Amino acid sequence: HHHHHHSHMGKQASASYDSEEEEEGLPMSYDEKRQLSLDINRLPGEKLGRVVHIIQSREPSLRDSNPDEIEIDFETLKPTTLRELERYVKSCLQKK
Amino acid sequence: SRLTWRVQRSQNPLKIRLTREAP
Repeated sequence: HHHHHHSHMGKQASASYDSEEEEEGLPMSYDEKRQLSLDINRLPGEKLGRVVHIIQSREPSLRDSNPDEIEIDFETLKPTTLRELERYVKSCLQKK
Repeated sequence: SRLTWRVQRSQNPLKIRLTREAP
């Protein structure tokens, strides 16, 4: 009497990518405004120069009024604007 | 280059003023 055992535990893999590269501009939730704030607050003054510059390009009122003290208002800022802050800070934190 | 500012929280966690600081 000899013995052999057999079994095939076949589990499916998963790989998914977005088809487009469009400005999704989804309704940015309250917490994602905070998520930018903490992660931008840890960026050096050099990066803070570009961080505000894109906001001042969106808000020409604050651009012209104050080139010295700049208040980034995330809550009213457009999800298309904050898209740049998100992808940029993420590119500073991660090698991406 | 410039006088080094700091990013500071303006009341709300959704507002940050980069105040005019000396390096």
